[PDB]
Formats: sequence, C-alpha cells, structure tokens
Amino acid sequence: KQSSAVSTSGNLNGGIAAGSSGKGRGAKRKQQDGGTTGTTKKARSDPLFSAQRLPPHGYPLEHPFNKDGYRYILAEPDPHAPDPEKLELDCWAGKPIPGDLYRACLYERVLLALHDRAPQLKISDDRLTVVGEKGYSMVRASHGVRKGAWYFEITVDEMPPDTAARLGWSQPLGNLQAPLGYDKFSYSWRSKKGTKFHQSIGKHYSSGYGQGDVLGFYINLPEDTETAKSLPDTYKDKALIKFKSYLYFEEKDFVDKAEKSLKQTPHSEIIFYKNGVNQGVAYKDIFEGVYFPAISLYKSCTVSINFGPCFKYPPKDLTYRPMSDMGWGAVVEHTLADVLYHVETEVDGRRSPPWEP
Amino acid sequence: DGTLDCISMALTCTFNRWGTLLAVGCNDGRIVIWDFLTRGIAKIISAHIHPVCSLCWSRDGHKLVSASTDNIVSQWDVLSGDCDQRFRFPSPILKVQYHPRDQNKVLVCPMKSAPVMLTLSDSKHVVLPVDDDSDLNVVASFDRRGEYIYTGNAKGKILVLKTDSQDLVASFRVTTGTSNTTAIKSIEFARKGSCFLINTADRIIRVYDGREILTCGRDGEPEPMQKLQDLVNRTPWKKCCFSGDGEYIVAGSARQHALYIWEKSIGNLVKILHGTRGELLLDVAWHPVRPIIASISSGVVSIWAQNQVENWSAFKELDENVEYEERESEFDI
Amino acid sequence: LPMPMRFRHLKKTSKEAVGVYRSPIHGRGLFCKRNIDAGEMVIEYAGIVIRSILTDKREKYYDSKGIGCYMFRIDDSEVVDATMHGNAARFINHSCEPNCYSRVINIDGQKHIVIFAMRKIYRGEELTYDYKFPIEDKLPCNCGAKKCRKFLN
Ligand SMILES: Nc1ncnc2c1ncn2[C@@H]1O[C@H](CSCC[C@H](N)C(=O)O)[C@@H](O)[C@H]1O
Ligand SMILES: Nc1ncnc2c1ncn2[C@@H]1O[C@H](CSCC[C@H](N)C(=O)O)[C@@H](O)[C@H]1O
Ligand SMILES: [Zn+2]
Ligand SMILES: [Zn+2]
Repeated sequence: KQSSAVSTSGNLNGGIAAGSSGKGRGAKRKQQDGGTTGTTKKARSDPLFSAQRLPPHGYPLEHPFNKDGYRYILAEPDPHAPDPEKLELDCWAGKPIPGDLYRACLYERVLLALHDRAPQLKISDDRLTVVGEKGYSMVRASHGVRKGAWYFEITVDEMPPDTAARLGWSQPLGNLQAPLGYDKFSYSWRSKKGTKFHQSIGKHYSSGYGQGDVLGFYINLPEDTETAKSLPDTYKDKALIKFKSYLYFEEKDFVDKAEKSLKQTPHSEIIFYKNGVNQGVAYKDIFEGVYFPAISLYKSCTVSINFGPCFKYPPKDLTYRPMSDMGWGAVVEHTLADVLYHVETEVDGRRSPPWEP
Repeated sequence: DGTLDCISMALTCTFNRWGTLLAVGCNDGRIVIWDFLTRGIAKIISAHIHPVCSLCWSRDGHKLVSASTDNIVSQWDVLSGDCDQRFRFPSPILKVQYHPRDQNKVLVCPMKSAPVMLTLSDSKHVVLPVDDDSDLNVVASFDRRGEYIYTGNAKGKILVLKTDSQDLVASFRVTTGTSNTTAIKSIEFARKGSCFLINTADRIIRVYDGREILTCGRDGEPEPMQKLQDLVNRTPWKKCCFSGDGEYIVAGSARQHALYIWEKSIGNLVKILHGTRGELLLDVAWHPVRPIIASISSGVVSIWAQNQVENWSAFKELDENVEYEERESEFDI
Repeated sequence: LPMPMRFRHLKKTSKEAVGVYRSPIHGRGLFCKRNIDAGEMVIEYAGIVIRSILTDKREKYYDSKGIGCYMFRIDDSEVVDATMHGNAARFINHSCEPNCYSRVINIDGQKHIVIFAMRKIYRGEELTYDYKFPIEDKLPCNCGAKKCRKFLN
C-alpha cells in the first residue's frame, strides 16, 4: 500500500526490478565454525537434518506453508555447483556457475511433502500417516507427475464412523484446506463407500470401500506433447529467505484457473484397485497441468501413502512407475532446473539437444 | 434498588399469602397496604395513635393482626379496615402471629410475660409454659403448618410444644460454643418444607430442621443444619428471613445497614446488598414467590428484585465462542 | 494477569459491565455501564468459530435468507460468525476516534477476538472501535468524531 518499493518484510529483501540481480542479502559472509555443519568430502553423513521422529503425530513448527500462490521449499548452502578442475592456462575458459543454492529435499525417500500441508495437518513418520482434528484438510506427496503412467497406494490404519478420509490426485491450485475434490482440479475417492468425488460432486460410478483397505491407485497421463502441444519450458523462480532460524527458498506457483472448457488430456485415465483387485476406472476426463497424489483428512483419519518396491498387490506392467521412481526423476529434473537457471544468469548462451525427449 | 415515596414512617411490613400486597405500619399508627403490581397504595387504615410494631396477614388474606406500641392488638378486615377485635395486655406486646392453619387463633409474644395464644371467635387465651420461669423474654412462633410452637428464651433454652395441648414435645438449649447461653433474638420458619432458623445474641444464625428436633426429643443435643455469620465484621442481625422457596437466607446488618444472603444447603454467602450508609436498618422481608426483598430503614422502604439474563438478551444468544463442527458432507453437494 | 485469568474475569463481568441502548450514532448500540480502564478487556465478540473457506458458503446462505452477516476475521484461517449465534458485541458501533480496539488472544489453543479499551472509558459512554473496513467504491459514517473519515471505506 506504499509504492513499488522494498518488500513487505524488513527481515529479507530480494533485488527488485530496479535492483536487478540483487541476490538475497541474508546471512553475512562471515560465518562461525559451528562444528555440526562442518561436514567434509571424506565424511558420510546426510546434511539435511531430519527432525526427531515421534510415534504420536506432530506439526512442523517453523515452516510457512504455501499461500497466495507462493511455494516454499527447503534450502541448502551449496557454495559452488561443482565445476572445480586444474588451473587451465586460459583463465577465461570455464564458468563456476555459482548458484549458491539447491532444492535439496529433507527426505530419505519420496514422501508426503511437509511444505504443502495445512497448519492443521499432523504426520507420524512411524508410518508417515496423516491425521487431523477439525473438519477436512489436504496433504500431498513430494513428487508430481507430468507424463506417463504410474501407480501408488494408500494404506488405511483407522476409520471410525465419524472418520472419513478421501484419497486421490490433485493439480496445483488445490487449496490444501479443502477436502480433495472441492475444486475442479482434484479427483478423489471418499472412504466411506467407494464414491468418486470431483468438483465436490459425488458419483457412485465406483466399487465399495472397506475399513482396512490397502487401495492401489493407477493413473496414466499422456506425454507432454499431448499435454501442451507446445513448449513445456520450465523457467523457474528462486528466492532466498532466512526464516526465523533456517534458510528456505520461495518460488511462484500457478494462479487460479478460470478454465470452464473441457479439453481432456488425450488417452489419460485413472484406475482404482482394492488390494490390487480392479475397483474400476474413476476419471477418464483429466484436465491439463501436473498432478500429485493427495490425501484429505476428516476428523481424526489415519491413512498413509506408499510406493512400489514394498508393495502388496502390484501390477506387473513394465511401463508404470512407482512413487520413488518419479520422485527421484522430478528431483533430478529440478536439479537440472537450478543448473540451467544459474547458467542463464551466470554464463551467456544456452543449448539443448534434438527436442523430442 | 427501588424505593417508594408514597409511604412514610415505614416501621414494619408483611407480605400477603401470595406476595401481592404489603401492609406497612407507620409512626402515626396507620396501616398502609401497598400493592406490588399497580405499584401503589391499596388501603389506609387508622389502626392506632401508637405506631404499629407487629403485623400479620391471614391465610385468606382478609384479616390482618396489628400490634400498637400501646399494648393494643387489633384485627382488621383488609377490605373494610374495621377493627374486628381489640385487646390489651401488660408487658407490651413484642409480636403477634396468626396461626397459619387456623386464623381464629393467634399467638402473641409480650415483652415481659410469656407468649399467650388467643382465639378470635372466643376471647379466651392459653398461656404457654416457660421452662426456666425467669426468662421474661421468650420469642415464640408457629411452625410451617401451625402444629407446633417453638419458644426460645433469653437463656438459649428452646421448647417445642404442641399447639393444641401446649405439651413439651421437644427441648434443647443452644450453646455459644463453649458452655454459655445466648439470648434467642428470633425464631423463623420456612413457608416450604421444615427448615427453620434462629437469630441469637451471638450474632450467629442457626439453621435446623424441625424433624431433627422432634426426633431429638426433650433435652437433647440437636446440631444445626447450618451456622451463619459475618466472620469478617461480626455484625448483629436486626431481622432475618428465608427465601420463599426456603433455599436462600437473608440477614439485615443494622450495624452497617447491609443485607447478607447465604444459601441453605451449602450455606455459602450468595451476595451482599448495601444500603444508604446513613440509614438505620429496621425491618426485612422476602417476597414469598419472588426474588424480591423489602427493606424498611429510617422509615423508608426499598425493594430489591433479581432478574434473569433476558429483558434485553433475547438470533440465538451465546456466551462463549463456538467452534463449528464440520461434517463429512460439509463440502459435498 | 494471565490472559486466561483475565479472560475468565472478562466473561464473568461482561454481562454487568456493558449494555445496549438506543444510540445517537445509529439505532441500538453498546454503552458503558461501569467505568472501564484503558487496555482492559471490554467484551468478547463471541460467536461461531469457523474456518475461512466456509465463510462464503455461509454468506451466500445468509444472502439467500436476507439475514445480515455478522462475521469478524479472526485471521487468514478462522472467523467468528455471529450472524445466527453471538453475544452483545454485535452492537458495537464504529468511531473514527475509538476508545476501544480489537485484539486476538490465544486461550488454551483457541483464538478469541476481544475488544479492549483504548482508553479509560467511563459509565454511559457508547463503545466503538475501528472496524478497519477496506475502501469500497461507500458507507457514510455518523460517528460524530472531528477526525471522521466521512466513510468507513
Ligand atoms: N456510525 C454509523 N454511521 C452510519 N450508519 C451506521 C453507523 N453505525 C451503525 N450504522 C448502521 O447501523 C446498522 C447496525 S446493524 C443494527 C441495526 C439497528 N441499529 C438496530 O439496532 O436494530 C448498520 O447496518 C449500519 O448501516
Ligand atoms: N461507521 C459506520 N458506518 C456505517 N455503518 C456502521 C458504522 N459502524 C458500525 N456500523 C454498522 O455495524 C454493523 C457491523 S457490527 C454491528 C454493530 C452495530 N453497532 C449494531 O448495533 O448492530 C454493520 O452492519 C454496520 O451497519
Ligand atoms: Zn467513526
Ligand atoms: Zn469516524
């Protein structure tokens, strides 16, 4: 309400368009020894310190979850995107590409991302179950599908009568306080009777659900060709912030789409299984945009997502991919995204192979 | 909490059977029968030239017994105001009391002599017995039904007689704790149930249940239902009374012109009402079927009511914030 | 004093501290019945604590019923809706010069919107605070203050 000037918080200011290329002037270059963060190349220890795990569900206490179309991710220093070699005779040959950052994820495996949960959403990493207290809420996994066919599961550990979880997929723009299907960008199942919920509309084109159901979830979206028919460029936003005691990265998320025309992604579908037994097709009409597996809680619902290598009734398809596979695929993809952005800003020129892949 | 300018020299008041009228005595010796609903005086009776210090309604409400300071007792029809009967005694009368179940009969507590029970049909009188023969100051009262007579002396002795035979049906002396007696200031009963109270010279009100005295027999040790006092100020009580139901008890601190309100079962102090620091508290009464309390102080009457949450607070009124209970289909179509 | 203890005291004294009467500001409003000190708890805007996402569904609902919305934003996630269930705080007018101010407190985990006194408020005074209503395109104000914006918005 003042002017096109300094950011809304004096805690950290990013370089405005008039202060272009202003890197986040957060912590000073003068660091303390510390000792705990003095890991070297000879030691074998994961620098991403996961919090203490507790059998009772807990809350991430100092994480400002996504809002206003503003995505929030973990940050690590990464003082140099590694390009160190011998001192070449030409002192103007190589570029260090000092991004001084990375999207390192606080996860041993592809799990339910804590960055995209509601403040009323509790997790227990003993089974990575998710639970709530009042009404409905939504959580999502770490990964997100953009093409191909894949598959995961949800295991339900507690379903009292006043406890009805919902399980399915949701694109970004999905308000994580809504019950996973209240908008047109989410398609789920209600875990009282198998009922497909989308646009808050319930449809009985489905089988029946059981209290101890280990439910399999198969979903096939077309390649990014039929998804976009154009450039699927991924120019990323990256902003450095130093929240109360830790460094984090902000990126710009998508905006609420007013899409009211139906253009289904070609040959995309969703299939639901009960313990591998085909519960049937859920949604053939699938809108564009990346999707991610999501779970909605009612009052005190206990469910958990699960990947493929520890499966119970897996499909024997050679094309579908477990949660972990697409997870590390997207992780490596965002690594290359950081690489390319630091290249763009740091070294003149860019170049990519024969487009098709 | 609301006074009346239309009456002067208020000295003693008495509710009718249903708490609709209030007969107040005045220093001129007049009865002012004032109405609650119309909030106006209903009748004026030239009772005595002498102020009236004792007033009681009849059960039908058509008779009022009045006692002048001239030792002149007189019965008056409330519709006409005529002196139905008139009697005079020695040892000026301290109190009169219609019999609750026989308005023909009326007990009278005089100053120095024993209380005597008279009838209106026949101008006879039955002198009630006195234990110690030397009290010279014994208050007496009918019970709720008029079946027994409770007489308390200046020496803490308490006799329960039967109203018809005057035979000693129970007895006990109250204690000051250690070993001493105390002047029985007054005996009050509940219009509902059987709990009654005693105001004594120790400034300590003692609440009992008459059945326990009856089963205690003569010369026993009945404990009170409750013991009530101002542990803070140690204030005497000029006049006390139950609530209409009998679960609230009020005492009038004439020392500081205040009103203490305790409960019956627990006995904890409900509240305190403060009057004009310059007013001398004289008389206290409770509305028999309302949380309304009449006070007579320095010849002026004040009214103390108690209202509910409504009269402006009645959407659906709530007191504290309510977390909405979201449903399963709360977002469903 | 502890916010819980202060809140208990406020909920005990609220019924006898304030009243509602005919108001020269507009219609009926909240007046002071006992001299209120500065910063002390005047009144809770008690009501139905709901989440923000359910506001519109309620609002349109009231819009379908012709019943005025009595909602105050607790925060970006919660709202006290007093349209159907509330307290006397639904009769606090606004003044550009308020002797009161709204603050959100946390008691035992639940948030309460309490109007406290910006200054020492005396008996008979009408209670008013800053609604801080965003600028629309116009509600005239009759608060009587010399600094009055002529419009809440
Ligand atoms: N300061 C002010 N200036 C102009 N209008 C005001 C006002 N304060 C309150 N109002 C009006 O009064 C209404 C209060 S809703 C209460 C209705 C009415 N006063 C009653 O007591 O029944 C609002 O809708 C608003 O339009
Ligand atoms: N300065 C102002 N101008 C116009 N309306 C106002 C106002 N201040 C308060 N209001 C009214 O206050 C209401 C919201 S809260 C209601 C409090 C109001 N005193 C009452 O008696 O109901 C609105 O409907 C609006 O009509
Ligand atoms: Zn104003
Ligand atoms: Zn104003």
